[PDB]
Order: sequence, then C-alpha cells, then structure tokens
Amino acid sequence: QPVIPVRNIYYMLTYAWGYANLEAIPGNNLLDILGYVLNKGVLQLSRRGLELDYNPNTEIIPGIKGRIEFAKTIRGFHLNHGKTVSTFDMLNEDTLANRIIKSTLAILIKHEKLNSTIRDEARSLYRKLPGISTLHLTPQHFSYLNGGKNTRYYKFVISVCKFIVNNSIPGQNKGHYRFYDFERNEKEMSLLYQKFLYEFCRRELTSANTTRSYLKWDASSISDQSLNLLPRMETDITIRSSEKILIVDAKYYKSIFSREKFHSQNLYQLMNYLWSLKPENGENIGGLLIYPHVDTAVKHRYKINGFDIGLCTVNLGQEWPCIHQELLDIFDEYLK
Amino acid sequence: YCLEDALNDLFIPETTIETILKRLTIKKNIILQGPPGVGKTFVARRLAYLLTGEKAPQRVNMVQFHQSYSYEDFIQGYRPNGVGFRRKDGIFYNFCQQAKEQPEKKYIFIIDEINRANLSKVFGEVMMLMEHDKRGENWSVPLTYSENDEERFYVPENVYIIGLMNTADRSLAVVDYALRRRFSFIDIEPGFDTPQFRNFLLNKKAEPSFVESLCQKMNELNQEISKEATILGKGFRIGHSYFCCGLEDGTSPDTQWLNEIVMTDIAPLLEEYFFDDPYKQQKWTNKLLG
Amino acid sequence: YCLEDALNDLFIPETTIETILKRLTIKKNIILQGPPGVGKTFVARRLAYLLTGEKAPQRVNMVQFHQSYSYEDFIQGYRPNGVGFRRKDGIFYNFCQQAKEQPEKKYIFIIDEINRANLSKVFGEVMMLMEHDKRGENWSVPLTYSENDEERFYVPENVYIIGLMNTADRSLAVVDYALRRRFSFIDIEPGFDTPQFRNFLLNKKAEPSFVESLCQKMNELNQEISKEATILGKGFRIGHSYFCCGLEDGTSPDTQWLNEIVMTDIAPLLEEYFFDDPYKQQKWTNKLLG
Amino acid sequence: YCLEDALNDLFIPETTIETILKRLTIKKNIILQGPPGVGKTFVARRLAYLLTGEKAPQRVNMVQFHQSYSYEDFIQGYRPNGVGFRRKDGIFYNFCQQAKEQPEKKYIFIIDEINRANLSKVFGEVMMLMEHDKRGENWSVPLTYSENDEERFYVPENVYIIGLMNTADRSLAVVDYALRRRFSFIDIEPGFDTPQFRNFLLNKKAEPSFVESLCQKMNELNQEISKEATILGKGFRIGHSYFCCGLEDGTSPDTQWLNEIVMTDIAPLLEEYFFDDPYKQQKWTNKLLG
Amino acid sequence: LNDLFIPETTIETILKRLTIKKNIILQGPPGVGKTFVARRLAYLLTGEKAPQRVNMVQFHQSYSYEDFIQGYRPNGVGFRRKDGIFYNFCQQAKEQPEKKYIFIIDEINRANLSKVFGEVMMLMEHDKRGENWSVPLTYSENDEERFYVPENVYIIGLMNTADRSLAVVDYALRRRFSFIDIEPGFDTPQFRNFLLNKKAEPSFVESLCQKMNELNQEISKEATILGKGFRIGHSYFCCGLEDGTSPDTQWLNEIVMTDIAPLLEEYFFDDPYKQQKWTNKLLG
Amino acid sequence: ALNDLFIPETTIETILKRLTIKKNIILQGPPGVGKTFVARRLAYLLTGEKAPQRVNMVQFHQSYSYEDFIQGYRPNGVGFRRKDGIFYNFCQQAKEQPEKKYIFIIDEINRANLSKVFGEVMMLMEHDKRGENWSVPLTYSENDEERFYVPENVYIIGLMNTADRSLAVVDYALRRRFSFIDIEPGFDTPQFRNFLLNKKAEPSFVESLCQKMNELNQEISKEATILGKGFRIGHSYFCCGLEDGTSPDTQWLNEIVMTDIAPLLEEYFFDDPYKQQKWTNKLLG
Ligand SMILES: Nc1nc2c(ncn2[C@@H]2O[C@H](COP(=O)(O)OP(=O)(O)NP(=O)(O)O)[C@@H](O)[C@H]2O)c(=O)[nH]1
Ligand SMILES: Nc1nc2c(ncn2[C@@H]2O[C@H](COP(=O)(O)OP(=O)(O)NP(=O)(O)O)[C@@H](O)[C@H]2O)c(=O)[nH]1
Ligand SMILES: Nc1nc2c(ncn2[C@@H]2O[C@H](COP(=O)(O)OP(=O)(O)NP(=O)(O)O)[C@@H](O)[C@H]2O)c(=O)[nH]1
Ligand SMILES: Nc1nc2c(ncn2[C@@H]2O[C@H](COP(=O)(O)OP(=O)(O)O)[C@@H](O)[C@H]2O)c(=O)[nH]1
Ligand SMILES: Nc1nc2c(ncn2[C@@H]2O[C@H](COP(=O)(O)OP(=O)(O)O)[C@@H](O)[C@H]2O)c(=O)[nH]1
Ligand SMILES: [Mg+2]
Ligand SMILES: [Mg+2]
Ligand SMILES: [Mg+2]
Repeated sequence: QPVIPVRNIYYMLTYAWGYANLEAIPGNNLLDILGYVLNKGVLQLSRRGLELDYNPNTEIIPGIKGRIEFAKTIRGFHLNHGKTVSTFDMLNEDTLANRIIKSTLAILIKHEKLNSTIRDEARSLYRKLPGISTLHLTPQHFSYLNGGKNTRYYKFVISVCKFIVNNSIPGQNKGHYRFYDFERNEKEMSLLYQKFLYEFCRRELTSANTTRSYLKWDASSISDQSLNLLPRMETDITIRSSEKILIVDAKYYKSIFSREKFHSQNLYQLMNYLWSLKPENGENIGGLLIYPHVDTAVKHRYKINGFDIGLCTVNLGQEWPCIHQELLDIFDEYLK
Repeated sequence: YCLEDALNDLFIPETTIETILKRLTIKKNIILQGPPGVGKTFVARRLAYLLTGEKAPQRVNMVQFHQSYSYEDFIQGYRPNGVGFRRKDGIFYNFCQQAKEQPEKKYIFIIDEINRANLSKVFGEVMMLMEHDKRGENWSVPLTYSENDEERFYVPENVYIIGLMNTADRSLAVVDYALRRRFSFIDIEPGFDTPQFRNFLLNKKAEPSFVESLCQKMNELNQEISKEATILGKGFRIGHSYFCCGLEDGTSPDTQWLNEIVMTDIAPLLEEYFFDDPYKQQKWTNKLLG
Repeated sequence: YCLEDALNDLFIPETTIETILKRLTIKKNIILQGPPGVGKTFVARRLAYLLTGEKAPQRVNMVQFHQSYSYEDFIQGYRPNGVGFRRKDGIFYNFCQQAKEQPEKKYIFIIDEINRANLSKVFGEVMMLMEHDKRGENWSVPLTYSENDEERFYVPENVYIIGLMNTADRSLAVVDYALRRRFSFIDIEPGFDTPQFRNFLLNKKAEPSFVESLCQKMNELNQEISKEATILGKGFRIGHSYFCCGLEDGTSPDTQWLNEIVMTDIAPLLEEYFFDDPYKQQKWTNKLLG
Repeated sequence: YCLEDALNDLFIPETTIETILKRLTIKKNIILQGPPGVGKTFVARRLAYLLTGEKAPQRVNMVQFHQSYSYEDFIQGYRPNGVGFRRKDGIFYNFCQQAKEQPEKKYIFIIDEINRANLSKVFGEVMMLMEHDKRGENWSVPLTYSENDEERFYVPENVYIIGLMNTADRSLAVVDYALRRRFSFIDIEPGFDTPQFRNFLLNKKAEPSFVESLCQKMNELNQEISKEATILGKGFRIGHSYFCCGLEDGTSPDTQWLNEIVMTDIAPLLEEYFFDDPYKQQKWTNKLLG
Repeated sequence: LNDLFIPETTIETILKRLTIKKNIILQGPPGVGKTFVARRLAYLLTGEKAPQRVNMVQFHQSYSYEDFIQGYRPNGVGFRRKDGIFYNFCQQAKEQPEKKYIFIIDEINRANLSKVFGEVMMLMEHDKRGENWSVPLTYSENDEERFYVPENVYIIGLMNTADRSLAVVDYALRRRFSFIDIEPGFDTPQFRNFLLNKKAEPSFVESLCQKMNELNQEISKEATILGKGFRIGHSYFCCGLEDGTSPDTQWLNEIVMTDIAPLLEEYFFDDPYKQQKWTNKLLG
Repeated sequence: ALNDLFIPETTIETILKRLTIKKNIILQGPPGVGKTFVARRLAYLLTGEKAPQRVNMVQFHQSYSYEDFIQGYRPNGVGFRRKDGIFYNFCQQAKEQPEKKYIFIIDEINRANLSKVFGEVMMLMEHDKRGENWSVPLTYSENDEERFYVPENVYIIGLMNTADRSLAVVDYALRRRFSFIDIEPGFDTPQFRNFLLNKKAEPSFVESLCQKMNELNQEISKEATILGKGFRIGHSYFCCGLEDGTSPDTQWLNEIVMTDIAPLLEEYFFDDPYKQQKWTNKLLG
C-alpha cells in the first residue's frame, strides 16, 4: 500500500497554487508540514505587516467623526442627547482574509494527530490576534475572496487554509479534528497531478507556449448541431511550440504503482483528441502519456496510427530537484 | 382588464401565474424570487390590474427599497419644518387608508429590491398586522409615533403585498428571517425554453433554427451555472430580457444582433462569474459565437 | 460638430466608436471598462457633443463617484439651513428636470470612477428607473423624501448615462448583477497597435523603427500581463497615456525620453505589480531600455 | 532664495534633485518614497522655495494625513458653528482659491505620511481633477455638497502637489493604480556613500578613516536588506538621520559615540528585522563594532 | 535616587538620551515600576516636585485623536470644537517656555499610535519643533491657525512588552522614539537593600534572587514565544509590607498563588505541569 | 452570615485580605453560585454596618457606555443638560465620608468594553492612583474648575461568569487591574450540608447528593477544552424552595433535575442526548 513521501507532495501543491525549508521538520505526516508553513507564514507576514482595509463605520457617537449623516440623526433625534449618526472609516485587521486565518488556527490546534510544537506555537499566535473575530469556515467564505485584492503572498497562504478546511474530519472527539487521508484518493491526486503540471509547464518551459485547448468533434449530426449528448472534450494540457505541437494526457492510478497488466484506458481519450485537433501550421503532432511510479522511471515511444506517442513514468520519492531534472529532461525528448 | 392583453406577450407558462394568483388571494404576502431580466418587475404591474380587473393607478402602488428607506418615510414619522418637527403620514399608512374606503376592491403594494433594506427597520411593528391571518380592526395597534393610544392602525384585508427579490448577490444567501415567515417565495424560471419567447422572435422575422439553436446553448449555459453552489447558485442564471429589448426598430435577429449582446453584456459578466478560469470564459464565448 | 472632429486626435478605432453609439441609442446606459490611461476620461467629453450634435456643456453633466457619494447627495436629502434643516433636491434630480425641460435635445450625465461608490445605495429607486424601457410618466414613482402630496420622479427618454469603471482595483468591481443588467459594458484595449496612435508619434518627429519597436515591446508585455489571471489579469495591461503627454515643448521621442519614462513611472509599477522576483522586474525594464 | 542654500546640507545628489523639479514642473503631482530618516520631510520644505524660487511660506501648505481625515475635513463638509451647522470649505479648497488670486506664483501643498489615510476616499472628486492635463475651468466639476451644478471646483494650473510615503510598511501602500498614474514616483535612497554626508562629518571634526569605515559598513548592510526583497525590500533599509542629528553640542563622532547609538536605536531595530535569526543580529551588530 | 531598584547607569543613560532626543519608549514587563520610574525621573528633570506640569494618561484601543488633540464634542448648547488634553497641555507649557513640561502615556501599545498622534507624529521630533514647523490641524477652521510642539516639552512612553499584537508595526515611530529596556532588577542591591532594611533574612533575599532568576531565565530561553520582556517584574514585592509585616516564607507563598499563578497560565498556557512545577519550585 | 454562606471560609477570609489591599477585584464562577448574594453579604461584612446606601449595584451590557456609567447629556424639555451618571454621583457621595468604605458591583462586566465605558477614569480606578493627586478633568467637563478623582475608600467588585464557552480570553485591561478569583460550587462544604440538615434532611439524602453532584462536577470539568472547571454546576438552585416552608425530599430534587440541571446539561453538551439522559437518569435514581 505505497504512496509518495509526504514532503514532496507539498511541492506539487505549490505549483498547483502558483505560489522554504522542509528538511528541518521531523514530522513525516502532512499536517505537520502544512501547519508549520502556515504558522511560520503568518509570522513572515506579520513582520512586514498584516493587511488593513478601511472599513466604513456608521454609528452613534458623542461628536463629529468623519461625515455626519443628517437624515439618521434627525430621525432619531440624537441631537437632543448630544449624539450624531456619523460615518467614518476605521482601519482594522478584522477583514475576511484575516478572519479566515485565525479561525483556521483553531482547527489546526483542534486536530487530534499533530506535532506538539506546532500545536503550541499556533496557540500563541491565536492569542496574538485579539482584535480579530473567529468564524465558522465554509468555501463560500473562500468563494467571496476570489477577488484576491490581497498580495500574492496572502493568496498562497489562503489556499493552504482551503486545503485544510475541506480536508479536515472530526475524529474521536466532538470538538477536535482529524486530518483527511488525502493520499488514498486518486481523483483529487489526479486533479493535483494535472494542475501541478499545467502551472509547472508555464514556469520551466518558457521556450514553448503552454495552453489548455478545448476540442470540437469533426462530426455532423442531422438531429442536433449542439451535440450535447456527445462527451465533452477538453485537453488536460497542450504545450505548443514552433517546431512541434504536443498534447499530454496524465492521470494518477494506483494500479501503475505496482510494477503484470497495465491500466492505460486514458489512451482511448487521447487518440480522439489527436483526430479532432487540426493544426494550421501542420508541423507535426505528438502525444504523451506520463504517470507517477514509485520505484523507477521508464520511457517508451510509439508510432501508432501516423502519430508519435510516448509513454513515460517518473520515480517519485527520489528527490525533488532530480525529479525537476527528470521532467525537463523528458519533454526535451518529445518536444523535438 | 383582459388576460389576453396580460398573458399573450408573456414568456411565463400560464400554470405558474395561475398558481401565483391562487396564493395571492389566499395569503396576500408574496415574493417573486428570480434573477434580473426575467420580467419580475414587468409582470407585477400587470398582475395588479389582473386582480382588480381594471387599469387603475390609485389602487396599485409601486416602490423600490434601498438602505435609505425607513419606517419614518414608509409608515409615519416627523419631518422638519423650518425649525419644528411635523408628523407626516407615510406611504403605506396613506395607501391603506385608501383601501379602507373600498374593502371590496383589491389594493396592491409592490416592493422591488426588498432585500437591500431590513424589513424590520422599515416595517417593524406592522409586521404583526401584515401577516394574512392577523388582519382587520380586531388586531388594531397604536403606533410608535401615535400621539395617543386612541389612534390606531390595522392592515385591511383587501391590500395585497408583492415583493420583488433578485437572487443575484452573495449576501442574500442568508435570507432575512423577517421575510421567510410572512412571505411565500416563488421562483421565476429563465424561460428560454418556452413557446412564447420563441414565438415572440418568430413574429419578429426570425429563423426557427437560429432561434432553436440559441435556446439549447442558453439552456445549456444556465444549467452549468446552477450546477455550482459555492459561487453561483441556480438563482444567478441568465434571464430572458437581454434578447427581448433592442428589436423595436424591427431589425431582424441574427448572429450580428446577437453578437452585440454577447460582447457588450454577457462577455464581461462571464469574466466576473468565471474569474478563476479565464479559459472557461473563452470556452463559452467561442461556443456562443459559433 | 461631427465624428471627423472628435476622431482627429483619438487613438481608438472607429469600430468601437460606432458600436458605442449603437448600444447607447438602444440601451441609453453604458459603461466603458478599461485600465487607466486609455482616454476613458478623454473620450467622455467628446462623446457627449456627438449625440447632441453640438459642442454644448449645458446639456451635459460630469461627476465622479468617490466612495462617499450618497442618495442624499445624488437625489434628495436634508441640508442645514441657517438654524434648521431643509430638503434639497440633488443634482441628478436637478439634472433630469433640465433634461425634461426640452425632450428634443439629448442630455448626458457622466460619472467618473463609478465602480467605487456603492451604487445600490446612491441610486436606490433610480436603479430600476434608469433603464430605457421603464422611462417616462408611465413609470413615475414617488421618491423617499417627496412631500406627502404625490410628487413623482421619472427618467426622461432623452437622458443618457455613462459610467467609467477602471479595471485595476479588483475589489472595487461591480458585483451588483441586478445593476449590471441596466448597463452595457464596452471593453477598450490599450491602443498600441493602432496606426492612429503611431501617426501621432510620427507626426511628432518620431522614427518609424523606434515607434514600431515600442509597440512590439509593449504588446509583448501586455500578453505576459494578460497571461496571468491569479493576480494580474488582462485588465491590468498598460495604457498608452504615459507616452501621449509631455512632448508639447518639442522634445522628440527617443530612448533618453523613453528611459526617463521607464525608470520614473513604469519601473515603480512593475515592482509593485510583481513583488515576487526582481529578475522579472530587471528583465522587462532592461528589455524596454535595450 | 537660491538653489545653493538648500544643497549645502543636503546629502542627496543634485542629479536626483534636477530629475525631481523637471517632473514636478511637468506633472504637478509627485510622490517621494523611501525609508524613514532620509529627509523626505527635510527636502520638501526646501524644495518648495526652490520651485517658486522665493522663500514664501504663505504659498506653502504642509499637512500630515492620518486615519481620522476625510473629504469633509480636506475639501468640503458640514460642521457645527454652534447651534447651527454650516458648510465649511476644507483646507485644500481654501488653498486653491488663494492660488487663483495670483496665478503666476506657484502654490505648493505638502502631504506628509500620505500613504496612511485612505486617499481614495479623501481625494475623490480631486482624483480626476488633479492630473496635469485636466486642470482649469474647462474641466470644472460640481462637488457632492455643492448647492447646484453651477458651483464647481477646478484645480489651478499653478498648483504643485507633493506626496510623501514611507516604504517601511507594505500594509500602507498606494495600491490604487489609478491613483498611481496621477503621481510621478521618485525613489529616494539613504545616500551614505555621498560626499556631502561625509563633508558634514569631517566639517564636524570627524576622522576620515572612521568615516570610510562607517559608510562602507552601512552600504553593505543596506545592500543585505535590499537582497531579501521577499522578506524586506530595499525600502526598508536604514536612513542617514540616526547618525546625522545628536552632534549639535559639538561632541566628536568617535567610535564610542557610534557604539552608543547602535545599542540604543538600531540594535532593537535589527532585532525586529531578524525575528527568527539571533545570530544574524549578532553578526551585523558585532560587525559594526570591529 | 534612593529607593530606585534600577541601576544608576541606566537612569544616567536616560537623562542624557531624553534631554537630547526628547522622545523615548520605556518598554518592560509589568511590575517593574515604569510609572514610578518616570514619575520619579520627571521631577529630576524639572528639578522640583511639581505635579501640575506632569500629566499622565493610559491609552486604550478606543482612545482616539478626538480625545488627545482636537475633536468636535458637545457643550450644553450644542457641538463645538474641543481641544484635547495635549493641545491643552502643550499650550500650557508654551505659556512658560523656560520650564520643562512632561507628558506620560501608559499602556501605549494598546492604541493605534499612528492614529492617535496624527499630525504630531511628524512634529514630535526634536528638530521639527517650532513655529516654522507649525501646521494647520485636521479640524482647524482656518489654514493660518497652526499647532507646533514647543521645545520644552519632553515625552515619555511606557510599554508593556508581554502583549505583542501582530497587527501593526511602525518602524517610523521607532525613529522618533529611543527605545529603552528595563530589567526587573532582582539582582540589584537596591532591591535587596530595601528588604534587608525591612528586617528580611540575609539568605531569604539571596534565596529569592536565585529562585526568580531560574524562572526568569527560562522565560527568556525561547525568544520566539516569550522574552526578557515577558519575565516577571519585582514591584509586587514592594507593596504590602509597609503595614509592618516583615518578610517571611509565608508572605512569599501568598504572592505566588495571589499574583504570579495567573501569569503562569497566561505565559505557560495549556501546560499546567510546568505551572505546577515552577510554582512548586518556588515554594520549596 | 459566614455560617449562612456556603463557600470555604478560607476563601472568604482570603478575599478580604486581597480586596483591602488591592482595592479592585473580580469574581469569576459558575452560574447559580449566588455570586451577587455572595458579594452583598461580603459587602456588608467589610463595612461592618450592613448599609445598603453605601452599596450600589450595576449590571453591564454591550450597549452600556460612558454616558450611562459616568456622565452624559440627556434631553431637557428644551435643550439639554449635563446629566450625572451613577459612578460620578456614587463616589461624590463616598467623598464626603472618607472613613466609610463604599462598594460598587458590576455584574456581567466581561460583556461590555471597559475602556469605552470608563475611558479616562479606567486608570484612576487602579489602586495606586487614587485621591486628589490623580485628579483629571472629564471629557464633558468644559471648565477646569472640577476634576474627577476616585477617593481611596472605594472598592470595586466585578461579577463575571465562567458559564459560556463562546467567551474568548478575557480582555487585557481586566487582567491588569483585577485579581481573578474562582469560586467553588460548595457542595462538599459542611455549611451547605448544615443548610439541608437544618431542614430535617436525611444524612443519607444529604451525603448522597453531595457525592452525586461531585460525580457530575468532575465529569463536566474532565473535558479538556470545551467544558472546564468553571462550567460546573452551582448550589443556588438548591436553596430556593426548602426554607420557604416545604421540607427536602427526593421528589423535590426530582423536579429540580428537570427544571435547571436537565436543560443546562443539554446546553453544555448539545451533542449527545443519551449522555444527557444517562446523567439525568443517574441524578434521579
Ligand atoms: N415581451 C416580454 N418582455 C419581457 C418578458 N419578460 C421580461 N421582459 C422584459 O425584460 C425587461 C426587464 O424586465 P424586469 O421585470 O425589469 O426584470 P427584473 O426582474 O425586474 N429585473 P431586476 O431583478 O433587476 O429588478 C423589460 O423590457 C421587460 O418587458 C416577457 O416575458 N415578455
Ligand atoms: N491626444 C490624445 N490623448 C489621449 C488619447 N487617449 C488618452 N489620451 C491621454 O491620456 C491621458 C489620460 O486619459 P484618461 O481619459 O484620463 O484615462 P482614464 O481611463 O480616464 N483615466 P483613469 O482610468 O485613471 O480614470 C490624457 O492625457 C489623455 O488625453 C488619445 O486618443 N489622444
Ligand atoms: N542636517 C541634515 N539633516 C538631514 C538631512 N537629511 C535628512 N536629515 C534629517 O533626518 C531627519 C528626518 O527627516 P525626514 O524628512 O522627516 O525623514 P523622512 O524620510 O521624512 N522620515 P519619515 O518618512 O519617517 O517621516 C531630520 O533630522 C532631518 O533633518 C540632511 O541632508 N541634512
Ligand atoms: N522603592 C521602590 N519601589 C518601586 C520600585 N519599582 C516599583 N516600585 C513600586 O511598585 C509599586 C507599583 O509600580 P507600578 O508602576 O505600578 O508597576 P509597573 O507600571 O508595571 O512598572 C509602586 O509603589 C512603585 O513605586 C523600585 O524600584 N523601588
Ligand atoms: N441563604 C443562602 N442563600 C444563598 C447562598 N448562596 C446562594 N444563595 C441564594 O441563591 C440565589 C442567588 O443566586 P445567583 O447565582 O446570584 O442568581 P443569578 O445572579 O441569576 O445567577 C438567592 O436565593 C441566594 O440567596 C448562601 O450561601 N446562603
Ligand atoms: Mg426589476
Ligand atoms: Mg481618467
Ligand atoms: Mg519625515
């Protein structure tokens, strides 16, 4: 029942989120890793200073502050008891962005299985933010934050809270939490795999252009022009360069981790993508299937139906730079 | 006031309007819940005249709520003189007193954009009377601003209250507690896949296939929006009125006319919707043009 | 006055300019969304004179929404008189009365940085009334602070409204989808590729290579700006206003002048824009300089 | 007044100063950004009399913004005379009228710590008006609290605006890129490795050996600060003021004098800059002493 | 200069720093006599025991620019512009230039210090004091009417270092203020001499310093969580023995449970054993 | 009164030792502990005269402000007047009698913002700074003729409750000036047992109930985070209904279980009805 060592997965999430030392931390499990960055990350932010958003405040005060709203005062007759309804912009840290972090820290502390040091340090920080109001977290809160007015650094740490919240399970106790066994599910791991690659390819392969391409069937049907019944087809990634175009279909499977029969059903999707795609330049068309393996990496090339197709693997668990080395080495072969 | 004038032009099925007419006589406190551009404001002006059976402005009143709207203007309150403060009968107080004169004739009060202001701040004490069961002079109460307990106000049974609420904003996910008890929510469909909306175009020199081709995509698109719940619920989906307007000249519908709407209205809206996946914008925008 | 007069100096293609009047004449309320420095403020005063057909200021009104405007400021509110308050008709209410003074001649209301203010708060009742269909006496509605005697405020047909929302500040973006249906949104591009921009430099003592080199680099940059959507979206892409001005004295455009621009204005923006690696900052700055 | 009077005590190069007045005469709006202790406040009072060429403070207005500052204070707002409220023309409004009286003479407004207060709310109407090409009556605009459309405010051409913002806090930064466009941003550096800084010390009986040891040290340290732009940008680096003042009595700057201040001021500052690293604090602190 | 438990060198630093720089921040844990130090010190700088010159306030999160400097606030008739204390105080000192007038701000960390000071955050620096540096105030009706700090004014800030708020860091204010740490001073003889001149046992005083130091050093062990700023102050011992009860082990036992025990909880939160351990360590 | 009070005398003796010196004090304990009734008897004890006039009581809430507490402007028939608050009036009453100890009771203090309410005076109530030396003119004191100083005689008691898990860490202001005291329910105390045996209660019935509640009091505080020691049930519910004229009995207790402990038991857990039912059933028999 093997899975990737937990530390390296964090690197994949980083590219997936589009943006540190993990050697120091001794906790193999993920939550020690993720909390340490969050616990440390807030400390990095606080050094520079946390975000302060001008929050308008309209209230009943004993004097003029900012702009008096004449209507609310006269209607409430606050003049008689020497009061006014006035609008002013107090500058606070109680915004949604900061509130999410603080409530998450409660979840992080409440987690049943966690390093002692991480739990202790977070509890300090939780106290260190007295003004902020705790909240009950939902994706709807994170949904509102798609504006991303905050810095690039904030958006990274916020994404971490999204992973924790959704991948938090109550455990033995009603109050406390228990972390999700994320590695076991392939589907999100696959969506991690696909998203990890797409943003990764933009970074390293500056030489080539990397875009996801939607595809349309060559078919015509008398019944419907819509062809809603037909399967929707959107590439995982397309990595187009002047010399050669290349489409990749990659998925995370448990069977392939075993070094026997081979699970390559995704290939069935791939061929039809090649067909429906027509290149104006007509330089060439190439395909690649890349999967994660644990032990070692194996590469083959094939010439199937007039298309040049590669099957390849990566030895995850080796080392992240050598893995980073291997991926760039891989594409150089096929991108030609 | 014939239904034929009322109901022929409409895109809505005759079933739902009848269902609406049922509950409205029954409960008299109704809310139309749908995205903007489906004729919520459009129907309600007609609906009032349906019930009365006549086109009468006096018996029908329309307002739109906003944050500045308050009890003191709505119901009763004090307005400054040059120095002094004079009490003034508000709309609903003045409006009901007309209804008190003629109990038989139906009276209609229409409140658009109700969610923007809290009902309690405006209505307040009168929410007790407003409910359908507790109406009539039996339940009379003296007002906050009544000079004496003798002066009393009761909501006459004849008045019906209509509320037009749009499910297009994130804040409205937490619907106000005041509304839910007292009003009956009804959902208005986008109403693309309807005969009359199509027939409206066909009378306006439209090809059926171009019309029929469009609806599947619109029906397809709104389905995609409703599938989401986190950012965009079912209530956010597109209404049918972008396409209605702009044909007053007689210019025939076509991709040329349609493309103007897509780029100038629907294209940036999708950027707001699909901020996270700009390519998703490209997916649909290219899909619609084709 | 005519289009030839306006489009003499404007860097925009005629294509949008006719599209603008097309949507306006049908819809009567539109918004131009683009990054700062693309002549949004610049076109707006010229546009007003086109539709009236004359260069008249009286029929036009220009304002800016500054996140502190209110319904009391726009429409109706209470102001102190010497000792006691009085009701003051707002500017828009003051404006509409002028527009209905003569329906024949069109009247324009211009709002800079409209996205800032909470439009639902300011307009209130008008948010429905502004739309083309629901105009005139038929849709007269009584205002909040109107006298108890029925006095109603209706948008004249001749009135046209224009909004000016920059695309930089993401937070200050229109999420009032109910309001976004009244308006039609017109994207404006930076204007680098256009010859009408290029001619403006070449007429002003410029080399075609230096001009053609400039547009090549900027267009590369805006693609890279357009590449991202996480932080820096398409809308953030750089405007042409920086290059437009400062040559009135007779200073010919050259790398010296361009170098002053890059170090002084753009180079701060870039480091503010990225704030992840200086290399990207060092890269693109040197690219423009080299 | 004359130019050389200012430059005698000024550590910044004239090259930057010449760049500054060139922009300011053109742009009329500028922002000076650097760490605290580099003479932003110092230069600004000097700079105004340079631009006017005559030492007239009446034509100079100097203010410090903060959270408790608004459009009502700055521009216009209603405030209590006593029993009766009145419209109080804010300070900037009054300043602009003064400059109108004498259009020839330049009038200067100095805003210290501008980045603190919400400029978006404060400037508002001004945010459009202030730009170099939009000044004058042609672009006159009525304000929020203006009695009618005719009452309008236009920035005079003679006015010059100065913006002063520290770079220490990323929290308080001018993220409004539209606001960024009006202002021309000129960075200011600590300028340790300058003659005029050294001449000031040698003039006050300082060792040239100690001076060369001093400037080299801080130059390396400040460069270390700029390196970790993710953590601490170049804007965070130490200014020259700590060493500047404190010798007024005539105390010679020996190594002991420097060792005293480092312990009292920079040492806790260093502790804050390196919360995680005690050795790095120990490294650089000990580096200075030997 | 007699009953002070802080080193004579440290106070000598301050007077030289204060007179020159005119602004300081005195930061330390509670129970180090920050209030008494400045009040003792303030009379030194004046040279006379004058309390009218000296005014003290204790800031708090709700404290505002309305309170400190200026503000519009109601009279019986209506609203008017009300000069806050500092405007009132600086005018009073401006009336008499020669003498040195002092302003003391306690619990300064609580308020958003930038917000409160506002205009004077620039003006307070020693060089920018005078009519040349005057500015019209925020609420000033007229541009010509301005406010400038006089040179005689000197400012003292008292800071609790045990409640860090990771909300706002200002390094510019740090330029205005010269930060001076204060240690509890258990080791100092003046603290010991006070008790030995109160009929304490010689060992009992010596025993206490060993006990406190072992605890205090542990607090400063983990600079990230806690620091020397967190460690315990001495002032709790000063109070309560002037009634006539000389020190005894029982009296020590009272204070540990009375005062320090919550502090331990505050400090060593969710670690009772460490509290029980360190508590019991002192009692033995 | 000591015999009437159910809490340990040592705590009673300890408190008088603290307050006399510290002059500011706050009691945090479970609801149903007689915290108000505790302080009043203690208030009468310290003065020694059983004087209610010296005693004044206030209950705080979130709206409570400086105008309510200290001073504010209230409308006249025409115009408005400065209107003295409670604490301003109360201390000036105490100012006349310096020898006489005067006490102030602030119930549910933690709800309101002390700073907003007290403001200026929040430092003046600190025992070190008392008397005319620390006099300050008030915000609304237009003239400098009169300044407000709390005289030494004043003692301030704050009644706080450990009932609510929603409550976060106490405000920093409070911790500084106040000594925090935990009050026991007092089931184990003999004075409470003599308060039932004086009512002809069975010793078995008396002793069993002490053990019964203690079994619960341990379990409610056994929870690490959500339910602490402060949560555990107090005795005040048991007092009311026995000396009115009706003797103790298990059926009398049986009603009390349903009345207060049963909903309270639901309130604390709010997760498991069986865990409530098990405990409620355990209590009854
Ligand atoms: N002919 C015709 N027009 C319709 C129909 N439904 C809506 N419209 C048109 O759509 C436009 C706007 O309708 P409206 O009621 O205001 O939508 P709304 O729900 O009120 N908008 P909002 O929610 O933003 O307030 C009008 O031109 C209206 O006549 C319809 O069924 N038939
Ligand atoms: N001559 C000329 N100048 C142009 C043209 N387009 C923009 N500019 C110039 O660029 C500067 C700013 O234009 P402006 O309308 O204010 O852009 P904006 O979008 O309104 N600014 P903002 O978004 O910040 O409000 C002015 O100098 C303007 O004249 C143009 O086509 N011709
Ligand atoms: N004598 C002299 N002093 C200088 C010079 N430059 C800066 N200073 C001194 O440094 C101190 C601060 O000046 P200031 O402008 O306020 O620095 P700043 O960047 O504005 N600081 P902040 O942004 O925090 O307000 C003063 O002592 C000032 O006189 C200089 O060239 N000569
Ligand atoms: N004799 C003497 N008393 C001191 C000393 N330090 C503090 N005290 C006394 O301790 C009591 C409380 O001091 P306080 O200012 O409230 O503590 P702090 O504000 O936290 O530093 C007062 O009586 C102080 O004078 C000292 O060094 N010597
Ligand atoms: N006789 C007597 N009554 C007590 C004692 N303790 C509490 N009580 C009674 O319990 C009631 C007050 O309880 P309390 O907790 O203050 O009510 P709460 O303020 O609503 O929480 C009164 O009937 C008190 O007399 C006590 O020790 N002796
Ligand atoms: Mg509507
Ligand atoms: Mg503009
Ligand atoms: Mg300065």
